[PDB]
Amino acid sequence: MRLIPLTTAEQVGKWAARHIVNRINAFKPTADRPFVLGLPTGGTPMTTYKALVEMHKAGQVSFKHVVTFNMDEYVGLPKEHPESYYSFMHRNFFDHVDIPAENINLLNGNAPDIDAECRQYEEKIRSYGKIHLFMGGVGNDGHIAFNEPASSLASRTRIKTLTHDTRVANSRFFDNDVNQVPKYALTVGVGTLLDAEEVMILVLGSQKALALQAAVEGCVNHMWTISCLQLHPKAIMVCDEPSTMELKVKTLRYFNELEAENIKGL
Amino acid sequence: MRLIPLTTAEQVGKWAARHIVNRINAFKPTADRPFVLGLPTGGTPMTTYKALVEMHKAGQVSFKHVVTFNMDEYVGLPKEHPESYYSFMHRNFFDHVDIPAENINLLNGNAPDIDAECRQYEEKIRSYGKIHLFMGGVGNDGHIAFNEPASSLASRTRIKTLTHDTRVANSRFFDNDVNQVPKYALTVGVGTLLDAEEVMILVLGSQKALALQAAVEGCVNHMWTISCLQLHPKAIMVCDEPSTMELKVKTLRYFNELEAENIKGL
Amino acid sequence: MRLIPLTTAEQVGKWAARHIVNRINAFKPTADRPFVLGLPTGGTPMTTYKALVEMHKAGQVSFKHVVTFNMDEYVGLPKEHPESYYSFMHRNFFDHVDIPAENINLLNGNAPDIDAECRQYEEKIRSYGKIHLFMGGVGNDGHIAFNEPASSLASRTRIKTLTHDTRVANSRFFDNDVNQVPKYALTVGVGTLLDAEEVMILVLGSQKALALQAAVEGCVNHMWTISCLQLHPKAIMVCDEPSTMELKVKTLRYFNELEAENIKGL
Amino acid sequence: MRLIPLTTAEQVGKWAARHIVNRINAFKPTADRPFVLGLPTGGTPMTTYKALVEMHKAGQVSFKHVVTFNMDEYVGLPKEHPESYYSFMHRNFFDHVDIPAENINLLNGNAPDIDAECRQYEEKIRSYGKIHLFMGGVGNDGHIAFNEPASSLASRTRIKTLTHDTRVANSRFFDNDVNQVPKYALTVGVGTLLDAEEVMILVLGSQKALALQAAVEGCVNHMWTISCLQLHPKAIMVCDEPSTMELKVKTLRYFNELEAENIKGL
Amino acid sequence: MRLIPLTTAEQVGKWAARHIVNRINAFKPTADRPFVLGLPTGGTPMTTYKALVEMHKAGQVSFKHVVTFNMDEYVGLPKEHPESYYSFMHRNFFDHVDIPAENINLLNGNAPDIDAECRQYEEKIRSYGKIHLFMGGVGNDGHIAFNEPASSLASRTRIKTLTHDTRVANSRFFDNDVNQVPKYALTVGVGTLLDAEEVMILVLGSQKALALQAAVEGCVNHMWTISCLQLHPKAIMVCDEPSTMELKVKTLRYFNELEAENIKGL
Amino acid sequence: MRLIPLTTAEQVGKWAARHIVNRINAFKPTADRPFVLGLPTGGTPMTTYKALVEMHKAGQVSFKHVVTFNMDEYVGLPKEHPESYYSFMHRNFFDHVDIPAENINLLNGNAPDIDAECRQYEEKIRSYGKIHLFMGGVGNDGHIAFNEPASSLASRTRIKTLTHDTRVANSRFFDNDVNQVPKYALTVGVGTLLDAEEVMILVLGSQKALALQAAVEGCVNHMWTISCLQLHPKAIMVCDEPSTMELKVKTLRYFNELEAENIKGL
Repeated sequence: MRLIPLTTAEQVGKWAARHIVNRINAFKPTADRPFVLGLPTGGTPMTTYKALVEMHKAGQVSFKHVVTFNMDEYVGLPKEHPESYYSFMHRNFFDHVDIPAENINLLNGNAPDIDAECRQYEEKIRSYGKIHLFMGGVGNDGHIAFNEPASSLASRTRIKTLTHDTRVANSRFFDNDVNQVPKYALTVGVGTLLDAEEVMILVLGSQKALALQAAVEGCVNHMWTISCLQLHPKAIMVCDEPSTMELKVKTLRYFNELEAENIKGL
Repeated sequence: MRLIPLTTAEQVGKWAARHIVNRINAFKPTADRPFVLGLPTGGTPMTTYKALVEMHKAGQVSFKHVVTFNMDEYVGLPKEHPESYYSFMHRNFFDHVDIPAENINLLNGNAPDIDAECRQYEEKIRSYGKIHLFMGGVGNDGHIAFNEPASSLASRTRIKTLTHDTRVANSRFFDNDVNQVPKYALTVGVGTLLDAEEVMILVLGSQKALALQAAVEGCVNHMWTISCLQLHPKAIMVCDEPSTMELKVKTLRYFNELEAENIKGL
Repeated sequence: MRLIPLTTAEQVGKWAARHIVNRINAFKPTADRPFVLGLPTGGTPMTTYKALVEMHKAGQVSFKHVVTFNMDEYVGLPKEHPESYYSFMHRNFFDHVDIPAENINLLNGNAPDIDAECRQYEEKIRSYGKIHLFMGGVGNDGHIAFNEPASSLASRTRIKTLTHDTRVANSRFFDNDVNQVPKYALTVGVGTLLDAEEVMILVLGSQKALALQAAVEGCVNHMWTISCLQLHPKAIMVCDEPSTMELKVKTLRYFNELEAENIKGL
Repeated sequence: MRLIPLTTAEQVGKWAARHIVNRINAFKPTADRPFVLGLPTGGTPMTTYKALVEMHKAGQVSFKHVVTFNMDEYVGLPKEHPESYYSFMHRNFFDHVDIPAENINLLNGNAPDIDAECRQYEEKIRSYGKIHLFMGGVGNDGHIAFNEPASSLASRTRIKTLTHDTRVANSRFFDNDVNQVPKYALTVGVGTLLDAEEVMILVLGSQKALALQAAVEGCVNHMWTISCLQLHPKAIMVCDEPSTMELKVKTLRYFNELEAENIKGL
Repeated sequence: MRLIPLTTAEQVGKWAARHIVNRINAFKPTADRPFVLGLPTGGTPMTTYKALVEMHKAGQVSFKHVVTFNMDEYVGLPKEHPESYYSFMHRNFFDHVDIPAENINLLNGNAPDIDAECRQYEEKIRSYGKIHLFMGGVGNDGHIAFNEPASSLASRTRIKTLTHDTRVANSRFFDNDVNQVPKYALTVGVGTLLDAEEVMILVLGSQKALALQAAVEGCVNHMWTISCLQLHPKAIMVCDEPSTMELKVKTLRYFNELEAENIKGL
Repeated sequence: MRLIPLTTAEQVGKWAARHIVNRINAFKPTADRPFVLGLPTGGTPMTTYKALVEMHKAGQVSFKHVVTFNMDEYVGLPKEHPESYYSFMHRNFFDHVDIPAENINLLNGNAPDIDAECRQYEEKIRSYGKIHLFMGGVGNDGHIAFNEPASSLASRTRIKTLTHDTRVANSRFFDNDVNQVPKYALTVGVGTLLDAEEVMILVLGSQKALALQAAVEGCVNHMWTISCLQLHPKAIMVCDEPSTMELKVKTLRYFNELEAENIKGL
């Protein structure tokens, strides 16, 4: 597991964007063999999307042959509603890059049959074989996407009933009212994420210091889902300074030395 | 991993029996595609066997197309001896249901060649492909069946030398004398159990509070075998109130909320 | 996971040598189906190599059909240099046994193309299918071979930049000067080692007491690589008395009882 | 150390008020031998002050011979300013009871010489000999009054520079602006509090669950000041349900049994 | 804190008896300046009483000028009843030594006024000034005498309501029935014990392994009363082999080395 | 407890020297009321002695009315032998300051009667009343001076048998041979040190990182003597950067903020 200790969210976004670009460029994707990317929404990936767009505009990457799959979406929310994950993705990324509409995959929060929607999403992924790089964030309690703590490591895409924690946490985008925020969400499972070839988690802010600690220093246990990434063949955590508060000084010094050659240009 | 927090052994048995029945009924087993069930003996499963028999008698399930495999048996003990696992199973379950003798699998504690007995037991399982649901109990130190702590997660059916702890623990059924209780037992391995599609552990009594804690809150480690179930795709722990003594109040409150919709009828 | 608690390095070497011999002899290797052995260098395996040579000389084993693969080698060091791992292996083992030169595999610290060297080493292993028994030692921080802590469980053979800890640790063989000891080493990965059918780790000395504790009593976590052996189907730790300092009295008493029948002749 | 596990803040206040009243009434204070009470401000003691006032109005206690000492006060804030601790105490307690102005002791946030103010406050206490019962609350990190974590157990009344945590935490009373809230506060020390004959801490809310755990289950350590109360001859913690989230089920069950006879009338 | 690691209960009793004798003999007690000894009842001190009696009979000590105070006694039980602590002490110790009846102090389980009984017991102790050596045992949960866990370190002699754990634990002496064993007991407090000049705790049996660990290796905390002895100026723990099961090998090796010169004659 | 986080040994020495000087100067010692200072030997205090001498030479302090007491001395070693603590103190401090010979107190490693020597040393201290400031270092296992781990918090000056760890640790000053270094040493006790009004521990080097952690973050326990300083009214730890390796990033950030105003001039 690699830990990239950086100072700011801005640097995290730049390091992550650069990692995605090098991965694509080394892959040399084509129409027949596209590079599949897993993506999240929310504030965490914001600086990464900004950095990706600039690199694209600088002529460094092309998403012409990149297929994307998003982690989740709100159930029963018009795609057009500004706060849907559909709107977030277009406004923040797709509107500025050369990706074909056929290459974009998003869970239909308004599918007539929800279970068929989730089932097909998984089949869609298997169609391409596997996700090459899945980027995501982490909850304060170490959970992934909308999967609850103690969730099975083999869980798959499904509908989940949101927690009041999340509702209020998300209420601000909805004026600031809690009953406006949806009650259900569609989310990829921990199994879906682990099947990815490479997993890169963005950790920003001191509220995620405990989750970072459980992932890097703690032991493998299902209550802090993030820690199971220790068993993943290729996982990377990229973090800012405030999120390192709970790590031992020596842990932080170790990773800084180990990755010293990999953290400049940011 | 799911934890079903209940109050009494009676409720545990009812919840478990109902889970087994729904699993069978949804499976729709036939002579060509039977539902394979793994089962334990002892006091722990007593209320579950009672509840299963009543549901069968109420016309809710039929074991006509269910194949069973038991976890263990005493070595060198006449099947006919009341305290053999053979007698326990018939007296407590088989004598009251419609299962064919051909569908019952029990380790022959009196096999001429013990190693061939264990080897064939494993082959027998693979014949059907896999066990769909393996129900079991847990030792006070977190061990499974007769497998010792620190046992390999890939261990298979084999003969084991019983521990004085177990001998005296089991001496009561044998008048109350320790040299009456057998010295060897045949037991499925931790690998056999983990290969099951779904694993459901019954946890009853405060003497199992430490094992419950290691399984739910603790980290993955081979000394408390039960904790390795955290890596299982589909594991369920069903417990009574006394067994929750070592859990944090919030842990118990979390699972109660999460499974609140799944614990009534008991 | 088995733990063989012994008193001296001499006994450890004898127990280990005997285990390797019984494994080979039971395997009955031939030219078409050789027994593949993974091996380490350094002081740790010294008593094992001595014991192996004596058994061979006593006519108990033949390495005619044994293929060996070593864990590592110094980069840019003449095979002929006494301190190379090549010289260590010949001087300490190969010079005294009947193994064909074609059956010996060692990483070429002087390969023209280092990455091709590592890649081919892995292909070479897969050629034979798998390593039947990989013997190794453990670092004070629980690391394996030259793999760093937090290394992926799927890491493969590659070049690694040595740590000053190791340089000075190894400086004595090089007069006692640190700039004489190489800067790079080729090493098998944690994945290479875990793919072995059986893994046997030799733990000698009190400086390894913390690593022994993390492996036996601790929980599974990527910082102490050695602990991941808890998930291995067939792992064995063989240790001397000084290395048990951090274990609980009951842990040591447990394994002594469990392996009591397996520790005499030493 | 006693722990009184209750459900609501309302019950906590009633239990605490009743404890203070019984203590006074059993003491039988006079003008020459008054009962000295230590008191806090803030939301935590609100239900206790309400309950005390009702008991007084019901004719159950008289504060005619009770001397009070408050834990802290804002520096450079007009006594008259509604948010001063002076105003809080009068508005919430003194305005409704029969206590003489001569019996009220509050730190003068506007003393000409601050160090003389603190010194005299301590002398004032020693004048009466000792505080018979000091009631207080606890910070989320286990700190007492305005004393920082790792503060000496012998610290005395002094001026402290408030922490931004506290400023914003307290900003709401000041419109909701942070630069309105004072920068300095006068506070009794941990030594002052420990010298009291009996110490009763009110713990309300889940944000104090970690502090409650450190005090009841944790070990004695200066980082969680509250835990040092384990060495106090007579300490009592009174808590509501949300604050028990981090305790073990058995801990909560133990204290409920032990104090079962002492928690009804609330 | 000293830990005397021995093998058998017999050796523990001999070491303890010898320690008490040397303490008395070095003290040179007289009628005006007697040596005050605190003592316990139960199986734990049995081998010590046996050894003391033999030394006395061998002419090595005289209890002519030794005043004793016992830790507890059953409430409402005839002194004459064989199972009273009064009968235990006479039958097991006093009947065989030269101690004056005036020098024996035992709590009167049948005092007309229980609170006066406890109060006077404390005054009696203070009369002599202090207890020079208080010997006692330890509960499985680390508690002292009949004091509950979390009891104040300043608690004094008082009446306590026995716990069903203790009742059944003690039921055997009363035929084997639980409702025969008293409901109340008089016990010295943790404060009474800590005021002693020297405290010596006898730890026998594996059921006390956790208490031994909490006292020697654990941190100071009020839940395991025994651990507070770490703050005592002169405390000694004397133990047999089974009680060391939870200590680290190095801890046991340390104390064995440190006290090696002090453990022979046993 | 204060923790002063600095970078170098040089800064530690400067901060410490300045603290001692301000303490003396504020005290205004006279012949009738001298300032009593406790002092250690070894490499740890070297930079502090250097800084003290410079301040004295700069005319900032005078030791004319300062009485000193050293922590220890080697038994049976000529005062004149360069490696005695007597020679260390004169060569490194006394030879450069204005302290009267009558004001220097050192344990006589060659006293005719060792026990009388220790007894008188304690009486000598009590003569002056108390030590105002005792400076010392800390062992890798948290021990103080030559007091062993688990030593009583009330231990007093006495003779101690040195540990091979210490012998070899100290062998370098004696050519590099271990049998040259003395077998016994006289040392002040943990009680002697705790009676001081203020205690300041110098922590230098990564080998003391575990001891620093036990003292700052750990809980109070007698195995790491240094941790008992948490109960001291006025203790200060001054450390360099390498010694902070085991602390949490937030702990180090906390103390840096808290003492930010107190660490410049160094």
